[PDB]
Amino acid sequence: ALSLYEKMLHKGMIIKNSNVYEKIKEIDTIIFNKTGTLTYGTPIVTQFIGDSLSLAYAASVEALSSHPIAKAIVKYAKEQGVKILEVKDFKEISGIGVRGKISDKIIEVKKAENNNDIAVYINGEPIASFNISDVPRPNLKDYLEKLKNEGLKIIILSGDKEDKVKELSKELNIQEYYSNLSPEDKVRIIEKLKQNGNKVLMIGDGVNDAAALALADVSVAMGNISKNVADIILVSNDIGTLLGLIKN
Ligand SMILES: C[C@H](OP(=O)(O)OP(=O)(O)OP(=O)(O)OC[C@H]1O[C@@H](n2cnc3c(N)ncnc32)[C@H](O)[C@@H]1O)c1ccccc1[N+](=O)[O-]
Repeated sequence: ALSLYEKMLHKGMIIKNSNVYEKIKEIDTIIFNKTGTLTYGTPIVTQFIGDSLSLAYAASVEALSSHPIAKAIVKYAKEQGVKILEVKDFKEISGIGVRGKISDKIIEVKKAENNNDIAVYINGEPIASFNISDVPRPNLKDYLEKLKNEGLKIIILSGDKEDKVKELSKELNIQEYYSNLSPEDKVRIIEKLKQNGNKVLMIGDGVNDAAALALADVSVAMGNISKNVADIILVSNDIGTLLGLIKN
């Protein structure tokens, strides 16, 4: 025989406190933080509008960053045959975009307004754009089974726009989702849910959900260290494990 700790570990789960076992039997609500749980959390370019010079200019600035956006753009550009050019006065204004200088021209890359995600400026003039997406995880949910495993209420939280969340949502038979949320919004939703009856299990990663996870009745964090908050760490990185955990 092994400890119950040893048995959970063998299954793909690290139990950060032995008190979680009794706590889960009471759970009535499952909340997914979209990015990194229902998706791989890996951005990919789905469309570029502009010509090959603009593409080279934007790529050559993004190369000096480590942002996941930067890496995707640079990856796409080399696949199109772009050669990376020498940049100066680089600057990555955290939380907005990036910038640099080439052949006397000033190049900025940042968030775009209407129907695109990212925009490229040359000396103040907008001349090209990108659309960027995540990838949904292979399997899917016998989410019915989740809605069978008990009478479980299921909810999706996302920072993305209404039609990207709604698409994924309808894709998977989940009618309750909230789009466009700030980190502080998610905290407000969890507080209201607890304040009127519900016992909440929440799955997230390590980003704009640290505070939300700390507030839930039972927290689950992805393996992708000192995972601080969570009751349970899914080293498996496979959502099927806990899916199995739910039923007990
Ligand atoms: C990262 C991503 O999206 P996210 O999570 O929303 O972005 P975030 O990590 O919160 O970045 P912040 O909130 O610090 O930057 C604010 C805004 O300035 C722009 N921006 C920021 N940095 C840059 C840059 N180096 N170059 C161009 N634009 C930028 C950019 O438009 C950004 O929205 C992502 C990550 C994982 C999976 C899937 C995806 N995905 O989107 O598919």
